[PDB]
Amino acid sequence: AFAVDAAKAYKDYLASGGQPITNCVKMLCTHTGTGQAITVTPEANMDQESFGGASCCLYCRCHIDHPNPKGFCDLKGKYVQIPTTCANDPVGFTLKNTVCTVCGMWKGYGCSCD
Amino acid sequence: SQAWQPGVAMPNLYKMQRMLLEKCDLQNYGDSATLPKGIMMNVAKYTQLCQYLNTLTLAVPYNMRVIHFGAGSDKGVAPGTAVLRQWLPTGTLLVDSDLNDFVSDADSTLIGDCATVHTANKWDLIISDMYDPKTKNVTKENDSKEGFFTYICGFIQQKLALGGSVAIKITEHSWNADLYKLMGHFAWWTAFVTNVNASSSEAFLIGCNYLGKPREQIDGYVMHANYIFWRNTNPIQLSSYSLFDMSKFPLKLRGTAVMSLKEGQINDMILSLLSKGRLIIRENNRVVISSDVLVNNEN
Ligand SMILES: *O[C@H]1[C@@H](O)[C@H](n2cnc3c(N)ncnc32)O[C@@H]1COP(=O)(O)OP(=O)(O)OP(=O)(O)OC[C@H]1O[C@@H](n2c[n+](C)c3c(=O)[nH]c(N)nc32)[C@H](O)[C@@H]1O
Ligand SMILES: C[S@@+](CC[C@H](N)C(=O)[O-])C[C@H]1O[C@@H](n2cnc3c(N)ncnc32)[C@H](O)[C@@H]1O
Ligand SMILES: [Zn+2]
Ligand SMILES: [Zn+2]
Repeated sequence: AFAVDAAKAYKDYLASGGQPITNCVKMLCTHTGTGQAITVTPEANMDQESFGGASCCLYCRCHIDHPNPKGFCDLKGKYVQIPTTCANDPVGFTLKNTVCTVCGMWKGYGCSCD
Repeated sequence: SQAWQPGVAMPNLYKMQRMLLEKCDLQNYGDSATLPKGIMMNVAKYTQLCQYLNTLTLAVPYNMRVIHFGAGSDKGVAPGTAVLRQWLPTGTLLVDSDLNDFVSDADSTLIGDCATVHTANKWDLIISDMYDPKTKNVTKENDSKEGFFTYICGFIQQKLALGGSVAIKITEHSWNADLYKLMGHFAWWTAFVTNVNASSSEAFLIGCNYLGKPREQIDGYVMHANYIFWRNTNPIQLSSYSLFDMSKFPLKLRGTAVMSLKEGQINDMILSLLSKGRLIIRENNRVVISSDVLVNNEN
């Protein structure tokens, strides 16, 4: 019945003014990409930074199991695009937000399916 | 002039010399390049490395296999692996490794001394950024070092496909004479200094298109002396210019042919194709790796 809740703990830590996880791995790119959220190669547009996925994944970075019965990571081995305004905390961003399964952009940060 | 390149390759004339080994004294030693905002040194360094590899004749087959030693960092992540995976065609199998634990975008990661690592399959490209901290404890003559360099020479001879390539990081004191000797078993070779780290004696020893036999006999003690002589007499201006043009960064998927071939079958026509970046010789079986684990009961 007991399973540690790391997402909740990071969100609470952040809201207390704790400093966001650093050393997220930012990539050099053209910044002329599709802007989709999670891609096989860096795809930042002019409003985004692209990062190596593992380094932006809370579970990867904290050495804890992934929330997924198979243990699969959505980010490792891919690149995550993060709005440049939020790139001070790529881990917080990927945790709090969600990817539209239709167009592949971040809901509210690219997704226009409304 | 060099400053708009990703870095500088050892000019041929320095390779042909017969210098004695001196101390390296770089006039910009320690200086720091100005990196684009928020970019780590190792992302810039590996980006310039890959931008330079783009100008060589690397074999790039379907189902390419790449292994990356020394991929960890004191940060617990793997910036060079992230650049390699960006550079390499999507789907390239990428394995990395390091003594200390780290999180990686590689398809598989092995934690341990590199001498514990074994692979059933051969590889088309080997990258190493291994560097031993103790090499900093400079207690004497600068002699050829063994350690992980001995592993790397064996690993190349045993598990690098014909036609495959290597980039192995060295410095003034982190080097090995047989590794230079082994550069003569490639169709071409150089020592490449990135422009972002031009103030360091670091270079990448690059062997391009492996032939499995000596094209050239190289005295590795002399060749490192030659490399230091070059660095000593050719100050390189720090530069991050090339980082601002990523339009042509991805390695082109050439679809290089892979054939298996017994030693009896490597004729001069084959050697010619190997040396041009047009052929890889290895089996195309499944990639299987392991790390040896020393078992002990301390109770
Ligand atoms: O990027 C560095 C990293 O990948 C790796 N490295 C260095 N140190 C470590 C540790 N402790 N752990 C893991 N990895 C490490 O090496 C890459 C380059 O490092 P750098 O310090 O730039 O190497 P350096 O040019 O100093 O060559 P090195 O073989 O280490 O020399 C050791 C020692 O020798 C003196 N020295 C070298 N050089 C070229 C000098 C020079 O030009 N001028 C003067 N006055 N001294 C020089 C130094 O005392 C070095 O400490
Ligand atoms: C400067 S770091 C690598 C930085 C990394 N390439 C990156 O992309 O940021 C040097 C690495 O070489 C590794 N290393 C050194 N000697 C090794 C050995 N004998 N076996 C395995 N790894 C070794 C160290 O653990 C160390 O992490
Ligand atoms: Zn993860
Ligand atoms: Zn959408």
